[PDB]
Amino acid sequence: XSFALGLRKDCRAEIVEKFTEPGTVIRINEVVAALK
Amino acid sequence: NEFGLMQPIQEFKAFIESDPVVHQEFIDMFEGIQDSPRNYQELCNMFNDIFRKAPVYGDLGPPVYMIMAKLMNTRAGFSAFTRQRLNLHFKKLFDTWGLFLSSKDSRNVLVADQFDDRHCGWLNERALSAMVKHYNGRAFDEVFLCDKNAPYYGFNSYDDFFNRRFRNRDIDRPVVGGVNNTTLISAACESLSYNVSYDVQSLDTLVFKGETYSLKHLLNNDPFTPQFEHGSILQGFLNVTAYHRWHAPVNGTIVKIINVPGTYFAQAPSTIGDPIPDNDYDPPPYLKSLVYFSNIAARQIMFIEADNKEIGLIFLVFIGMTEISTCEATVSEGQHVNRGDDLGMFHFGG
Repeated sequence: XSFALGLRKDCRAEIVEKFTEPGTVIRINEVVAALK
Repeated sequence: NEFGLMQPIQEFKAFIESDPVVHQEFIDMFEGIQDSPRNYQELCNMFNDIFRKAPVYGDLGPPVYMIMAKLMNTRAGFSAFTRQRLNLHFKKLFDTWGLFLSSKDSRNVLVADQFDDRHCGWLNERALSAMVKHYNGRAFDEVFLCDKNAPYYGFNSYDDFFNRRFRNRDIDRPVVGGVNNTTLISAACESLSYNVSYDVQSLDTLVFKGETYSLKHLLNNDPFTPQFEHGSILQGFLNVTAYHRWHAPVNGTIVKIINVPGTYFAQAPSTIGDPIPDNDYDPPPYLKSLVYFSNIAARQIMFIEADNKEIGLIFLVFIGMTEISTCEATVSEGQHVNRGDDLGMFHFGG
């Protein structure tokens, strides 16, 4: 296995919504958070 | 060694017997009518065979998890598995096991042979097809660096195969947006999403309360911890079928790497006694505990400073599970990484 990415509150980069559903495929290097 | 238990297991056994409380915990966890292992002596004997062999394809989890799952699912098991003295011994067992897994004799599972009706080697089409399921119709030898015309696909060991590299990441796993876009944070691992938590916090104790993240625990009371209060965490799970290397989530500088001794076999207390599925779909108790044991498991914490000051300081936590708990960084503090660069990898080991 498991990994965790942690972001600060000040950080305005936001987790991509589709990853809030468990079981969604995470392709290594794809975007999991972005600044608006 | 040829005759008797490997000395590390023998010391493991003697430690169990040297503490009345630990010894009784290793009796109580086996309670009820059992199959093998029926007691802690059978468990040790069974470790003695597993640690001389490489894993095969076919079970839901790696070989030690398979035989520990029923013990984990007890109050007495969870109690023994959350003593640091016992977990030091597990580290040594799995570290010793990793030695064999890095030797050339671990390649005997890098074959197409079907060992029985439930198991086969990693070069059998059934295994090959499982490992490329998220690669858009491309084959294992196209996605991964290997020699499909060489014995063992050219791999030197089970660990060499477990940590295979992408042959052309820019084809199969692009750094979406390009390394030069500093507004995007890449996934550090090939995985399935497991959880996302917003407005994360710290807990005084890790019981009830939702079995959630506790920042002060997960980050081992790091001084940076307060900066991450009220933040967010995304957690993923890496299957048997998954690439096991780490990639850099941002362009940035490695600030701090911390390796934390932890547990190997601890599941969430609210799961103890839940049925362990015999199908391949429904999650077993330990696999419902990833958020819980992220606080206490053998892990590596990596703080990175993103070149983009609007992203800034982030943390990665690489979390072990049972015998796959070695977290190897291949980057150094003060090193600058570009998003997508090798950051490290998981190994079988402690």
